[PDB]
Amino acid sequence: ATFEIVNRCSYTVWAAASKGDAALDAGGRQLNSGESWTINVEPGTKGGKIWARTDCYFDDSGSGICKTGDCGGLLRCKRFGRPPTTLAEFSLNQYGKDYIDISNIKGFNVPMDFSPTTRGCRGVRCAADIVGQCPAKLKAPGGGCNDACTVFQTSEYCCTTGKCGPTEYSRFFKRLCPDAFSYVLDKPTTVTCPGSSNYRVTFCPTA
Repeated sequence: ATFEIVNRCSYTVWAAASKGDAALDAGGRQLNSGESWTINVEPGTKGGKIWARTDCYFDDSGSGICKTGDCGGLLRCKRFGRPPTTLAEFSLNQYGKDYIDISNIKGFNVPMDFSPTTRGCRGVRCAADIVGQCPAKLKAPGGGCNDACTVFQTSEYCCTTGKCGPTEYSRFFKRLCPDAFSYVLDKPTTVTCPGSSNYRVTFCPTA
């Protein structure tokens, strides 16, 4: 399946794509403002994610650091990135269908639209100014808006027992972006697409 990843932000981002234990495609690449990078993701990929990383420095071997979404200091991501990261999440060819969503469970760094480029389903979007409006206690000094689990490490925010409810913090992400997951047990905003759909992930889709 093809994912065209487009940076419409006015700043550079380093896109990242992983399924947690392996890179998807090359795993990461710089995208200056306006650039598009098309990756191929294997059919059957389960629990894949794409995100943006901000304010990165890499040396000539592809090692260094990002202020948000850093994946073990690598340009080419093999593992998930460090919060806060707005996440495009997808599982492809799961009994005939693809499933997509955007999640703020790991916080928010860059606004995102995640849409099919092929027929048969709708896109999802979390493009509100969550960083500018972020509650004081969730602000990441490194840049971005952390989720409450990352900041406070409780069973309630991390949904460790499987029994959590919404919280004042989750309701903040959910108010700004109703169409993304705000906590682990949020009412699902997952979209069912035809198996083998193709997609586009657009950073800063409205600015």
